[PDB]
Amino acid sequence: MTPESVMMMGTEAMKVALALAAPLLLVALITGLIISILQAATQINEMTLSFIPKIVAVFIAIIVAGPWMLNLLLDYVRTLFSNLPYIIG
Amino acid sequence: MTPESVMMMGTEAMKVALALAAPLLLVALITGLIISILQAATQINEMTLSFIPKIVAVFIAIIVAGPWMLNLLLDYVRTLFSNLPYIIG
Amino acid sequence: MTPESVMMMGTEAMKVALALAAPLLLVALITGLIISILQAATQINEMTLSFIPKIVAVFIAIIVAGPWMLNLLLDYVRTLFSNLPYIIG
Amino acid sequence: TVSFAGQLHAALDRISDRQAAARVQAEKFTLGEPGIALNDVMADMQKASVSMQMGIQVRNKLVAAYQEVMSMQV
Amino acid sequence: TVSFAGQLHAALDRISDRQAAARVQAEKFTLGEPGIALNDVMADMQKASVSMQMGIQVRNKLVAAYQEVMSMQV
Amino acid sequence: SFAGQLHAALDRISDRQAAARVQAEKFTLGEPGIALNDVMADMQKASVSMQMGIQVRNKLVAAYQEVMSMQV
Amino acid sequence: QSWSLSVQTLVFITSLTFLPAILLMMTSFTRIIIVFGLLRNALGTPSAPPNQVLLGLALFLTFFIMSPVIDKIYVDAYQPFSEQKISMQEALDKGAQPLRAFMLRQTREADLALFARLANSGPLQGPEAVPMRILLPAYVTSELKTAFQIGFTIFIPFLIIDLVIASVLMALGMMMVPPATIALPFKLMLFVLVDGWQLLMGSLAQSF
Amino acid sequence: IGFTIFIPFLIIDLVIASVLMALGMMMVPPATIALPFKLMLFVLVDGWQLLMGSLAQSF
Amino acid sequence: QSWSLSVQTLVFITSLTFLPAILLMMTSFTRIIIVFGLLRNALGTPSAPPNQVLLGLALFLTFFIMSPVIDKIYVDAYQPFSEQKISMQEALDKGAQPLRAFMLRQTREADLALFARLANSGPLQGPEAVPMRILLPAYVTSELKTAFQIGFTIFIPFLIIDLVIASVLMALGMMMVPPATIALPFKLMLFVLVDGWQLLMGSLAQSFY
Amino acid sequence: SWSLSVQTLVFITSLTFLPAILLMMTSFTRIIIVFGLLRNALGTPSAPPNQVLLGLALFLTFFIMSPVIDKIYVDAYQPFSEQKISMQEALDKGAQPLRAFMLRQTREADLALFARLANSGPLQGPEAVPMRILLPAYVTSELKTAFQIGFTIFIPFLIIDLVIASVLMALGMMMVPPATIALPFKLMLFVLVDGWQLLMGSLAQSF
Repeated sequence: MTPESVMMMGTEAMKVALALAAPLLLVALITGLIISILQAATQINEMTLSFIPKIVAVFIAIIVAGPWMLNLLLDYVRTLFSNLPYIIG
Repeated sequence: MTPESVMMMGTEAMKVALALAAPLLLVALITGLIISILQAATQINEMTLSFIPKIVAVFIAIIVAGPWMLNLLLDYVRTLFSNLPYIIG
Repeated sequence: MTPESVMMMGTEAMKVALALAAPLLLVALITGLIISILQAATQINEMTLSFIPKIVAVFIAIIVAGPWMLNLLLDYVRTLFSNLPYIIG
Repeated sequence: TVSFAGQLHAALDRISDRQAAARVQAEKFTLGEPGIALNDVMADMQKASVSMQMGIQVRNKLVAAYQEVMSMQV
Repeated sequence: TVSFAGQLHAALDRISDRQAAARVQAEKFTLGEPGIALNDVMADMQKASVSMQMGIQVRNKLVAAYQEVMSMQV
Repeated sequence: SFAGQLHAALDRISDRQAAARVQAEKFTLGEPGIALNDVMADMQKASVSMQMGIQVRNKLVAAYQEVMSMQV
Repeated sequence: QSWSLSVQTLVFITSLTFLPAILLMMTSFTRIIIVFGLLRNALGTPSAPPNQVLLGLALFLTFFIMSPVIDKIYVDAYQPFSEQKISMQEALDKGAQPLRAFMLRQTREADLALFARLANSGPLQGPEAVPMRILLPAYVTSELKTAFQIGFTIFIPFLIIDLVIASVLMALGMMMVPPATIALPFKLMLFVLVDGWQLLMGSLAQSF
Repeated sequence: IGFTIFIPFLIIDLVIASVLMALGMMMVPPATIALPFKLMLFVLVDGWQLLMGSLAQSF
Repeated sequence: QSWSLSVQTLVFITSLTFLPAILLMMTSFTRIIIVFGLLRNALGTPSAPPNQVLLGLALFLTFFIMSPVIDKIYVDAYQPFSEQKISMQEALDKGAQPLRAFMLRQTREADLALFARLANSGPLQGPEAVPMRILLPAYVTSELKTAFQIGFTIFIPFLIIDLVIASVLMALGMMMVPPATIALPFKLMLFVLVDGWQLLMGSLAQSFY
Repeated sequence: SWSLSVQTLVFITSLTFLPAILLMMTSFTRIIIVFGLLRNALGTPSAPPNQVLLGLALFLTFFIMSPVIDKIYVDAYQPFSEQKISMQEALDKGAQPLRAFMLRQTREADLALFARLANSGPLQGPEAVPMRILLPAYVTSELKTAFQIGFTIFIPFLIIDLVIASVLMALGMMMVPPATIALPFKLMLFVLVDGWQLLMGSLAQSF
């Protein structure tokens, strides 16, 4: 193929990956930051405080947004397989 | 099967996972937070002292609730393998 | 054929590897250092919030400089395969 | 609409008809039916043997080729 | 409920029975029994040989299939 | 036990071979009382026994190799 | 029309040659084998049950599952042939029907349509007339899909166990403790307690 | 064809590894958790049927 | 009624090919090697003793376990065969019975019932009338379950050691220390001082009884 | 003396079990397990290739069997040519040094267990232990000895790792992994003391 016929496909694929992983990473970072700021405000000395808020936030985000990410990924893969015969030329 | 069925199966899966983990995670978090609050109030600057009680608490949880987390999980698994010949299609 | 030619072969190859990997590694290092110094300034300490912007920065790095890497590596491989029948012994 | 199994069936059936015809001709000659000559009986028997040996060789080649194709590491 | 072991046992018993009948007839003919002819003895021996060769070939194919199936990587 | 049975089988096969060879050797010298058909039949029986031993050895070696190639 | 005896035995031996292909692509051997391999991978024990043990178990399960089809072939096709009632051609044609029905029962209409459209077959009225060259690949594809479905579903309880143990270890601060070493004995315990082997074999049999 | 067949499974692997490590559980093997999801993606897309369709239409 | 010599030789040589299958699905071997495959995992060294050493040790242990069954088969069935007082068919019928009893005593009733139901077999009056087609896969299933039980139980003391070492490492603030490398020599200590190998083989042999 | 063709068959058949003879009868398992454990100790599971470790164990096995090979040569190789003893009396006579060596290296507990596993009550003397009881007992004893040697090798490297981690913690560092720092020090200790030659000397002394 061509570097472009490849760079564009990789860019689209990693855009799909970024869209898939954005909600989970975002809620994880927000929850961790909030717990850490609350901890620093009270001057509590601990490192394992944020893990459980992290896990429940990620779990709830998965429950809320699962259909959306799964449908987006399924559609992307379906169009990739349909377009595959034309990728070779 | 349809994606929605997969989402429902995963939903009961992570519900069972949360039910398994919470008896342990909650008590570990409570013990850690209590020790850290006491430490901050007493200015006893040492993080590692929060680690020793937690294990005991966790162990206590097991010896107080190990049967239940053992039983409920089985009541899920025995169902899942029994639903195997009816999810295909 | 001469060992000087061989060792030059290894050097230039592995300098090509260094050029390929330097932007991504340097971007990740800069992001990590910036997040660490911000944590030190704000007195915030969670080991997970430094992992969040690093992925986004490194993934943007492929967006911006990816074509350059793809063009450099292909040129290297093309030249190596073209000069293969002249360094035979 | 060309089926290789169809062609194999056709060749196998043709071999079978040749063998059956030779067998019936020998049968009739043994029963003393006028109009049958021994030389033609032997010639048709030998032709049937040649056809069957050709079928055997074709089957051997096909089976060998199938086993060589079917044993590759994918 | 059809069992493959029963079918294999039946086939082996049939081969053994044919071989034993041919052997007994040949033994009786050697001993000078009147009502047995040489052509029948030779034809029965050849038929027993053909049957046993068929059994050997079927066993070879079955063993090849079993060794191919049991050599998988699951 | 099993090694003993294998040793006994090998001894019987070798005794077969030795008897056939000795009978053929005696018949070669012109010794009386030994007939050609008996010599040939004994030679063929010894060959059959030796081929059976070879086949049994092959099967046992293949079984041992297959057993020892397992991934624990 | 009846094949001569030498042609008959030639056909018989040549067909006996194709035995592993029939076992893999016409029976339930492939799905059971795939599920067993995925299950072995799922327990974290890549080589605990030797391949030969699982292959023998799959063979016995396949024989038990296909016993009704074999009985139908014997009663309807092989028995008249062995009593010289019918020729080899018609016996094979009659024996194809029960196996064809079994394979059609466990195939997906979409794959059948794909292979029919690919092979440029004319419109076919009902399931009565579908060529074996069309049905076999569709059945193989459906078996692959069903096996992957079953394996992915089976992968769930061990994933739950791994996640819960990893979270329990992490909430204690144990940052450099790997969860596989702790999870493997508990995976074995979970599979033992639920009577996993017989339950999974019963589930595989019930799905056929 | 192969190097672009590889793409969605790499996407799933990277997403799962990133989520797991960003959440904190960096000691887990991402491939072990990812394999069931790769199977799920393959069966919910009808990977076999679509792959045969693409292979046939490549000619 | 006796088979011909040619048929007897054919059957004997054909049945000689099933030796690994018979060993795995009919003898003790399946329970032994599998446990070994787990024990080397519990010690933390997947390399462990080499694969061939473990396989041969399992083979010797299997022979020692089946010595009574082999002796009974030799006495009841093979001895009349060698002394010409039995045929090959009757020998095959008679010699399997002690091995069938050995397989049945280690066979869980649930698996046997499952395979009966799956073969649609009629009402079996008593253990003695159980077909081999039903006893073989059920025995293999029960064998796998028992091997997994033994392996999980074996996994216990090494888990104890790993947990204790990790707790000690973390209680001192040494959070960045991987406890696997530290706990491996102590696992070797535990296996050496208690005489782990001899104890395990004795336990396996007693388990089969 | 039996037939020559049978002798050829038996010889080629016994040639197959050469890995079994090397593993079960000689000491090769001990050196190979010691090498594996030592490699696991340094923290690098692929630093010397498996091929090199296997060949080193093979050379060590050849030297440490050289006295037994010499006894075999005296009792079997030579008199088989002078035909004072041959075939049976000799193969067993030549195997006798292997029996003496394996009796020397076998513990009593393993032999006792494997005897009570074979219902061999009247086994009273210690030079008439059958091969069936002697072999697996010898293998188990070798496994125990190899594990003990591996633990003894483990002790100094574990000490070095613990010391490095303790100094890192005392110096104020709480995040630096001690394995990266301790690996080159482990190597410099291993080379400086010349660990390898003393290890082989001790293994030869370990018999």
